[PDB]
Amino acid sequence: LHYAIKHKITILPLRPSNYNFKGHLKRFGQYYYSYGTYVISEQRNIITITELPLRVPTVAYIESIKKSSNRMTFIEEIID
DNA sequence: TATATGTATGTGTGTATATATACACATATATATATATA
Repeated sequence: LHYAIKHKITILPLRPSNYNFKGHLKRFGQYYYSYGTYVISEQRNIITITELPLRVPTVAYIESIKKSSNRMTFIEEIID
């Protein structure tokens, strides 16, 4: 590690924090991406969202999913 | 046609009760707006 401090190279990994977050994290190139969690059902055509990505408020997400007219053409009602 | 005469509003003081709003700054994302293509 002292050698790596002299030459500025990385040995031990330094990952993002996943504490108090139930979704999953992926590295695609030079960035990290954080994913939510849904639960598909065709018996009652209802998707049950169970988690949002990191630092996403809930009512701002719901109003953003309500304003977009291309997405509103497939939903009847959106309930919290 | 002037007069009263009983109506109705209306700020104002101290000590309380509960809220509201404009602006700067960076950067990533967004949802609709737009040419001209035709």
